[PDB]
Amino acid sequence: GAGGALFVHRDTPENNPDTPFDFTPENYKRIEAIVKNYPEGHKAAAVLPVLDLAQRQNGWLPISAMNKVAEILQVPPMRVYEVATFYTMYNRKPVGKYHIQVCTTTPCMLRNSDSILEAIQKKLGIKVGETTPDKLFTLIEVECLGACVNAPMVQINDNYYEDLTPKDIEEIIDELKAGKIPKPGPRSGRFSCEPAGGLTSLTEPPKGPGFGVQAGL
Amino acid sequence: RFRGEHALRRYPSGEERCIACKLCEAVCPAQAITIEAEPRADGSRRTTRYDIDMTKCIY
Amino acid sequence: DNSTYRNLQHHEYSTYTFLDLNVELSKFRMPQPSSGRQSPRH
Amino acid sequence: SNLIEVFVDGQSVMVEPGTTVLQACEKVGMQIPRFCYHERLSVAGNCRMCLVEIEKAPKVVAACAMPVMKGWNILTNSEKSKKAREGVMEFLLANHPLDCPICDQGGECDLQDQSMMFGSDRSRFLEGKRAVEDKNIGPLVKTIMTRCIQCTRCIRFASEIAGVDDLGTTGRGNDMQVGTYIEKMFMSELSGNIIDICPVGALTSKPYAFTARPWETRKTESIDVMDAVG
Amino acid sequence: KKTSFGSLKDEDRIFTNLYGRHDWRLKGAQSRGDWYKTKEILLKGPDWILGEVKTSGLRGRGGAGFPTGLKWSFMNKPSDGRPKYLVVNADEGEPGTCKDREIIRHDPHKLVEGCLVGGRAMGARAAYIYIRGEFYNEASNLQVAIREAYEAGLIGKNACGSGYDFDVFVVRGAGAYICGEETALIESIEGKQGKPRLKPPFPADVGVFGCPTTVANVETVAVSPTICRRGGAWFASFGRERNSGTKLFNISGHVNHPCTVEEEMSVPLKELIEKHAGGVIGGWDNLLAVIPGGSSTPLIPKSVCETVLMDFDALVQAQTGLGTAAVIVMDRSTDIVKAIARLIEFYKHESCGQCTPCREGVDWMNKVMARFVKGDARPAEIDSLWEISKQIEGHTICALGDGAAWPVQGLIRHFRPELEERMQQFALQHQ
Amino acid sequence: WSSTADPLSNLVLTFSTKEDAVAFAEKNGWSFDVEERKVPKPKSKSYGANFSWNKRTRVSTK
Ligand SMILES: Cc1cc2nc3c(=O)[nH]c(=O)nc-3n(C[C@H](O)[C@H](O)[C@H](O)COP(=O)(O)O)c2cc1C
Ligand code: SF4
Ligand code: SF4
Ligand code: SF4
Ligand code: SF4
Ligand code: FES
Ligand code: FES
Ligand SMILES: [Mg+2]
Repeated sequence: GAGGALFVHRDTPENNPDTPFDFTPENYKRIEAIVKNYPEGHKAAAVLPVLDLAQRQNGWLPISAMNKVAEILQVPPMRVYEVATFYTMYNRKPVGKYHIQVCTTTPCMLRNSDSILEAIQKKLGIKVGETTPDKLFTLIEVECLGACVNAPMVQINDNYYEDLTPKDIEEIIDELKAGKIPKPGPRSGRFSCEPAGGLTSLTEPPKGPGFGVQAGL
Repeated sequence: RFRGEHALRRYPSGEERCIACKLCEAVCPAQAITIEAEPRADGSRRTTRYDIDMTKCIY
Repeated sequence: DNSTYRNLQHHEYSTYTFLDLNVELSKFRMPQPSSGRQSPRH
Repeated sequence: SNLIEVFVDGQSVMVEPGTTVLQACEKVGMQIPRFCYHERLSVAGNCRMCLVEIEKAPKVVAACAMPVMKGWNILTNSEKSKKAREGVMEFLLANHPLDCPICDQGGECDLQDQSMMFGSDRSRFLEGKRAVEDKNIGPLVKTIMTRCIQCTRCIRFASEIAGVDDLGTTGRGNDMQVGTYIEKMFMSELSGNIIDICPVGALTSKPYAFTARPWETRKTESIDVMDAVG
Repeated sequence: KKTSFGSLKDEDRIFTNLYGRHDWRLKGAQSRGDWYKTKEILLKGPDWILGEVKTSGLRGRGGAGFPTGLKWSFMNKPSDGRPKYLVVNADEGEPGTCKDREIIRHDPHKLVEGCLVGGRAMGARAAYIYIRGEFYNEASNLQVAIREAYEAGLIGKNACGSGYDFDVFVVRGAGAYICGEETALIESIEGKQGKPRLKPPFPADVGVFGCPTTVANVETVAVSPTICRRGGAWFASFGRERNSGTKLFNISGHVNHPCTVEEEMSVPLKELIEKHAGGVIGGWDNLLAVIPGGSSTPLIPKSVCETVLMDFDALVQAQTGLGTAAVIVMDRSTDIVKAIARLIEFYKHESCGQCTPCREGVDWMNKVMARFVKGDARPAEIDSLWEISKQIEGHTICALGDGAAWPVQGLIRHFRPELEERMQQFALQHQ
Repeated sequence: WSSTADPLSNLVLTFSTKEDAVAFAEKNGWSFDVEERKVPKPKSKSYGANFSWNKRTRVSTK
């Protein structure tokens, strides 16, 4: 389906070049280390990490953040604009403090991932891409998330909640509303995408060092 | 299909259909059409001059 | 043995853990090579 | 010398090492179709219009970017390369707007001429086309990005020839757009040349808008006197 | 000599900490045999390591399937003046694939050791790990493993009592499937938008930062040190000729127990599903289709998957290819057209769009499949769609266009009657 | 409309080579001006120059 996110920027009182944004000194130390990673003369290779750091400091990316990163890295602002508009994890609009991302690709869709999305719809009373009025939750439907084998799954602020059922996602949402943090990982008494009752591999104690080193070594 | 005197038509809204593409001027075997265009007050692509010499036209 | 899960620790990661660890590692690493100039635009 | 011998349609030509397929075809006397390649700009390899077949090679190569090596036979008129051109033009024209009568680049469009020569004559596209919002980069260049074919030629000219880095691509995939991402005017003493390099009517001359058609005009070769460059 | 594959003993596997039931830190890695006699391997030279890899018969696990020994030998050219880098592909974008994430979160020290050994064989100065941006907790786990290695002196200052200096860096992406492609990955590391670049030049000559580079999958570099430690012939014992080794498999979709498991290479698909996955939901007769190697590989029906092997060559014989060994199964109670349309929509969302064929044609194919799902088209269009795929396939810059063309081709080739029946039903009901 | 008075306003003649055109002009008794053919000089194009380690041909985007 059509994305719906605009790739042009119009000045807003909330999002304008005069909007105050700056890095805290700790973020300056982190930026210094990030630039120290890359070879001399190629500081632009730090556009993606530093920009991410800006988001992690602000929660989203105004035009001021893009301009500040470009100024810090001595790169044209348009390059930062292309980087921000290309990669999907960069939020160019404000989002709720809990960003819900549901995977609806074929491996997840096969194991009834639409039911979990509909359960989120009913619990939150907001549509697929909207935001709750209290600015607590933002629902977005995403592509594969690398947890296909343990589907269905959701991502909420760098955390994976997997093997979900409508009841499980209801519990996660209400627990997040209450205030405490839920435990990430698969539900239903499963750890680390192991077979539910098979255990067909990795049953014997692992062998110690140098079990099968060849001769001459 | 009968073809006699020429006419310039317009849309049901009343705004002329000609967009100054100048294809009629280019196809005219007798070179009987003269066209000049420019952007209008609203920026529309319209003709400021559209003459047909009916003594040169071969219909 | 294999019954017990030994990866309960990722439950306690902050939003700056990756960058904090990068900062910590920054002083275990060798100097970067140079192209001789500050940027291709220099 | 160190020249290598290659063949174009079975005709031998001696070319320097590092020469591309397109340049060897130029030397023999053929012009490979192109949309994103400009001899004055860096190679991009985007439009994929210059795909040509090498003999005994199962895959077509991009002539504008592929250096030629000793012993190749370039088959420019093979059925494979012709089908490649037809498919590429079909993809180019799938989302292009029906704006030819109102386009300032009617009789001097590379898209039109290369569709007439190297493309098919009908469409099998039964979907709805896309439409993008026009930008505003100043009073000199009129911008209609719905006609843009994303050859990224203006971007390269601005970045390299003009030394001005405000043009770029924002977005991913089919809804990728070319522009500044902000309300900014592309101002430079060489800003008008993006009108010339653009093969389509996406960038046109605003003072020239709607004034004339290429076939009407008479061309007189003369000299500039606005400065001492001549 | 061996004709039957698919019984891999527990003690003979590589990733013994696949399920995370043991400690994933340096102590656990030492207990499981990691970082053992690494100094001797480093001192034995790059030529010996490349010879062991070549005699091992290892092939790339990213999906291309190219023999890794040849790539690393191409990287083994003498010095030029520029530094040399090794890049490990941890993007893990292709749907149905979950193995790289597991081996990086629950057993990272094998990855770190493989990075060091590969860099030694490759003459690489440093290693860059491009991990998926969404993978945050396991990126942090890999960073902790790297810190533990640095404190122990396993990488960095001489990395051993070997005298060879090597650094390992971790780079996080930001939501882009195309960034898994080697050239697009290099572009993203270089701070630009992730658009694949043409070849030539190949990365072994002009790569990251313009320096010689080779991109490798996590599984390849992870298994390289164990291959060197146990010998090439031991790895070459498993699987068939030109298909040697053990492979990580993800089984997903309509199975009783979806899981990841390490198994001998040329294991039959049916016994792989019936043994580790718990069998298709509702029994084997309920099976309708299977995608053996992730979204890029074309699907195959029950008739051919009854007696098919699971490796590169035998799957190419089935007109599919192994790909990334990501098995996605579908029983007879699902809309296969809907699933393939979802895959094409994913490919439409995840194409960078720099070259005209992939961009325009993939959007066109997405629209045509969306129209097929409800049966709104006519049968004369099906062949047209086939033609469109052949225009995308082989004419794009990178292999994303190929990976978007293949699923449509497989769906058409194996279930044209389903599409025709759906079209007839729509025409009848709408009149 | 645009009126003219000379007959040779729209007259353009085509010739295979420069010498043929000059011979025609001299035979018909017309004073002529000839300027030599301009050919675009060959250029060294290389895609790999875009991704330069230390030179300035390193492109900012693509
Ligand atoms: C669109 C696309 C996405 C890819 N994503 C990955 C990936 O996530 N991980 C991976 O190892 N290879 C991926 N590849 C294949 C890479 O080309 C491959 O990793 C690279 O050639 C090195 O793989 P190797 O270790 O098998 O040699 C992708 C290829 C394409 C075309
Ligand atoms: S210029 Fe002629 S052909 Fe073009 S729209 Fe006007 S009348 Fe029609
Ligand atoms: S750019 Fe060319 S093809 Fe497109 S509308 Fe204008 S004249 Fe027609
Ligand atoms: S505006 Fe013109 S020159 Fe620029 S990318 Fe689009 S088609 Fe190419
Ligand atoms: S095939 Fe698609 S993803 Fe690959 S370079 Fe072309 S447009 Fe980009
Ligand atoms: S299909 Fe859902 S994580 Fe990939
Ligand atoms: S002219 Fe070669 S790909 Fe565009
Ligand atoms: Mg133009």
